Formats: sequence, C-alpha cells, structure tokens
Amino acid sequence: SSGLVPRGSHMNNIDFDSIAKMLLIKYKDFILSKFKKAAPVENIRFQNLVHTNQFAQGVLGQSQHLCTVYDNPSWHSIVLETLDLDLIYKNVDKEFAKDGHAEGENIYTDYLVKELLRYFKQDFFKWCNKPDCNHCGQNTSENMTPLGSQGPNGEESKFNCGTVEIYKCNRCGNITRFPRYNDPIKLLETRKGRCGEWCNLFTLILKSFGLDVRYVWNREDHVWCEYFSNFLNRWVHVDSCEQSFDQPYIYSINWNKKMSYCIAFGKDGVVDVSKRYILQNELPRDQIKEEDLKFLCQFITKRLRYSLNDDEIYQLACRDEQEQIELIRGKTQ
Amino acid sequence: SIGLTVEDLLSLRQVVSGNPEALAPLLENISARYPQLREHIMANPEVFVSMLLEA
Ligand SMILES: *[C@@H]1O[C@H](CO)[C@@H](O[C@@H]2O[C@H](CO)[C@@H](O)[C@H](O)[C@H]2NC(C)=O)[C@H](O)[C@H]1NC(C)=O
Ligand SMILES: [Zn+2]
Repeated sequence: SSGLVPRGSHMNNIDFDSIAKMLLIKYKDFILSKFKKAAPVENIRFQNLVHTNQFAQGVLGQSQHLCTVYDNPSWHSIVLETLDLDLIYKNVDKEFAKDGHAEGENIYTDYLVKELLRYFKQDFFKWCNKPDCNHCGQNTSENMTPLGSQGPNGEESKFNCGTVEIYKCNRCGNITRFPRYNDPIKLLETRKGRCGEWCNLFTLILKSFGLDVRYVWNREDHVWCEYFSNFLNRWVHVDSCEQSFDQPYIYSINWNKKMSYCIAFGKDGVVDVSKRYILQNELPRDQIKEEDLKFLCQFITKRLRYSLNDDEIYQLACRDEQEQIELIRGKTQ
Repeated sequence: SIGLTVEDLLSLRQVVSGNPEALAPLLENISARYPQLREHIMANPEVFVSMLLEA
C-alpha cells in the first residue's frame, strides 16, 4: 500500500494533562526557591529601607511585637482557664443545632469565632473612655476630669505599661488611674479598655483555640483581627469591638472612615490587606514606594519561615497567592 | 515573547496554586484564545512552561 503516508486517527492531540501535571511540579521548585537563603543582596535593601523610611521601621517594629507573641502555651492555657468554656461551647453547640450548613465542613470553627465575639462583648470585656471613680460608685465616669498622663508606678510597671492616664473625681477628690497595659494576661484581670487592648486580648483569645489568627493595623488608628475560615477557605475579618464577623466594609463605608494603609501581622507572615478594607474614601498612600512595601512584607514573611519545611513553605505560599488574587480582584473565590 | 493578558496571568496564578485540577482545561482555553502560544506549546512545551513561570 504505502508509501502513501498513514494518517493515524487524529493529529498532534496536544497533551495538556501532561503539560499541566508537569508545571505544577516546576512551580513548586520556583516557590521553594523563592522562600530560601536571604542572599545578602536584598539584605541591604532591607537593612537600608528601614532607614530611608519610617513607615518601614514601623512595620518592622510591629512585626516583631505582633507575629510571634500570641503563640504562647503558658498564656493560651491561662486564657482557657479564665474563659467560661462551658458557656461558650454550649452556645456554639446550640447554634450548630439550628442546622450548621448542609456541609458542616469546618463550619463549627466559624460558629465558635462568632460566639467568642459575643461572649467577649456582651459578657467578658468592657469599654472604657474615662474610667469609673474608684471610690464613688460604678456608673460614674462623666464627673472625672483628666490631669494627663504619666509613667507607671512600681506595680503596674510589671504589666508592660507605658502610660497611665490619671483622672480626678470632682465629686470626691480621689484620683482613679487607668494604666494602659500591653500584657494581655493582665487584661484578663482588668477586663476593660479601648480598640487597643480589646484587640490585644481578642487576638490572644482567638489564638488560644488554636485558630489561625492575625492582627490587622490601620494607620488611621484602629486595630482588628483576621481569622482563617477553613470553611470559607479564605481570611475572615473579625472586629471584637464591633462584635463583627465578616464585614470588612464596616470601616470604609458604614463608618465612612477615610483610610490609607492596612497591614496584617501573624506567625506565618505580614501582608498588605488594604485592598480588603479601603474600598472608598481612599486616602493618598504617600508613605512608602509601593514597590518597597511589597518587598518589605515579602522579606519579613520569608524571614518568618526559615525553620519551616518544604511542605509547609509551599502550602503557605499558595494560601498567600490565593489571597493576592482575592485582593487584586474584587471578590472571594 | 511571552504576553498574555493580566486577567489571564491572574486566573493562571489562581489555579496553579488553588485549584490545580483545573490547570489542564485552562491551558486548553489559552491556546484556544492565543494562536502563537498554541505554537510554542507544541514546538516545545518545556520552554513554554518556564516562560510561563514568569508571572
Ligand atoms: C475606635 O474603635 C471603636 C470601636 O470599634 C470605634 O467606635 C465605632 O465608631 C464608629 C464610628 O462612628 C461607630 O459606627 C460605632 O458605633 C462605634 N463603636 C461603638 C459601638 O462604640 C471608633 O470608630 C474607633 N476609632 C477610629 C475610627 O479610629
Ligand atoms: Zn469619687
């Protein structure tokens, strides 16, 4: 018969499944390379940028105070001792009762977070603009006039305190003071304060149920949490003060706050989360070359992970990437 | 080379890190819409993969 040239059946049926499975392989090497070394090249870039720019030094400093700090068994336990777990887990269970989605697919975790918000706000912790008068009754703050601020005394020095706001009671003459602590275990005792300490303690609380948690910092003086919902598998915005669960617009639209930057901090990394929150009344970002900020985070996130293993380094990097696309785009998924 | 849209570069990153099951059919759809990358794929996929690893 031939040579006529046999046709086969179909042409180059170009194998994607081959080339797809291949790549995923190649990618992983690309990723595991990225999160390596700290080649002294980009090291100066860092050591240096932290001197060009204070918004840099600002994030660097905070990373140091905020990423590792809430991973502390000793603490986690104390908080757990201290909270009313019976009550929390009862209500969480009661709300799981009234069905928790068709797929109860780690949804429990979300119902827990939500109920912690409620306990914290309705029950546990209490807001404090001026303090009540230590000698006069409880409900009694608006007859306190403030005589400024000053350093901690011996006792309150223990609890990582910088400023103690002092106040005079016009109805009795005694001086209630309001130390401003950073030791979140102290807060468990005092059970009162402002966004600030509200947030300090609430981050720790979330961390004590072994959730994956973050401290979000808005440069225009507010602070809150991000928690990772395996059921929504993305980060979810948690603000304890407003007993709010998935409402990142809250600030920008409901409050009509104007904001410029938002930064997350956690054991696993530091990430610019502005785009989640600053969705109108945008202020000029005029603090740091956007290129440099990207770098800054990446270098800290990278540093934060030398002692992780290849499976960890990768699974994390993907979560991050899933985030970028969420922020870069306008939506979830 | 290489140039694909920002929107694709996104949905590529999206899946190659988040739904790798769908990486094949997305590559289907790219050679679908980009002639000159249907040529690079065949002519050598190993270059096409490493070019691709540039976004
Ligand atoms: C300080 O943090 C608190 C707690 O979220 C904020 O108090 C909210 O203020 C907004 C602005 O109008 C109101 O919508 C809410 O009613 C307030 N919370 C409550 C119930 O007190 C305050 O806005 C924060 N300061 C800022 C914006 O930096
Ligand atoms: Zn008094």
